[PDB]
Amino acid sequence: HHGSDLGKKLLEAARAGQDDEVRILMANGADVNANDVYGITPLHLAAYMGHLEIVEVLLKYGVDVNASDQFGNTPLHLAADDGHLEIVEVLLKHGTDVNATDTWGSTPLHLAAHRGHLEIVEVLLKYGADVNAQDKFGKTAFDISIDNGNEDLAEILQKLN
Amino acid sequence: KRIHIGPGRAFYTT
Repeated sequence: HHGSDLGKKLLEAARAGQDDEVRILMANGADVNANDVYGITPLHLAAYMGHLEIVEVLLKYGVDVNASDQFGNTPLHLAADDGHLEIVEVLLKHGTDVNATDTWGSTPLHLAAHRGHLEIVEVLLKYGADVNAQDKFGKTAFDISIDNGNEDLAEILQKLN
Repeated sequence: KRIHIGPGRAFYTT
């Protein structure tokens, strides 16, 4: 997934949010699962940065939506982290593992709870997010919401205990 | 500045 000139260009185009360039690179055979030395792929970058159209293009080309970088981050983690609701929605509709864990034990639900992303929490729950999953520090999404004083978010996760 | 809540975030902004 390295050594290809087009793969490096695809990573750069995703990182820079250059929609047309991503499209043309994929139309001309670029590796949809290209990655850098950290295991970071174009989908990871587009998901973290909020490039929805680029996410959709990569999905159309059969990208591995469950790819993890060397830190255990999946695209769903990163979109939940930075608050990109529409990206969260399209990834889940394409079958991403809703309960994947990074190297700190966080699922995407934990990250959305840290951030207070209410609508993202609701979509993750709709797709089967595990409210009982504990991170490496024993905390559930509910525990996080209580620690951060997010009364709105605790209102939802309370009902599911 | 941004507060990171997961690992490796520095490598997403180079």
